[PDB]
Amino acid sequence: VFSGDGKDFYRLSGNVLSYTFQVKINNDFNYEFYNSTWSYVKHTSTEHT
Amino acid sequence: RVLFAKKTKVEHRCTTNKLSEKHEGSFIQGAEKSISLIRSEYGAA
Ligand SMILES: *[C@@H]1O[C@H](CO)[C@@H](O)[C@H](O)[C@H]1NC(C)=O
Repeated sequence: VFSGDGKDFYRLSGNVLSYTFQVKINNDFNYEFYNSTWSYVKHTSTEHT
Repeated sequence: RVLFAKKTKVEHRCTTNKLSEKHEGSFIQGAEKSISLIRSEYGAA
């Protein structure tokens, strides 16, 4: 077998029907980011004289 | 007072009430994704 995307040479056999040198690679990504913030403040003041 | 007799009465009363409530906050969210394919192994970079 001719050198395709590999070593110097390779040897096939009769039972093996084919060898391929077509390099196809895929990929996928799913990234997320978030933030939830809460801030509650309460105050009271009463004076009696 | 009438004439000996003398009478005097003084009354004073005050009240005060105050309330202050404040709440401020922010929440942000952002998501980004990607997908790709490449049709030797060096090209995988
Ligand atoms: C708030 O959200 C920002 C958005 O990028 C993030 O960087 C930060 O770490 C978050 N803070 C938190 C969750 O306390």
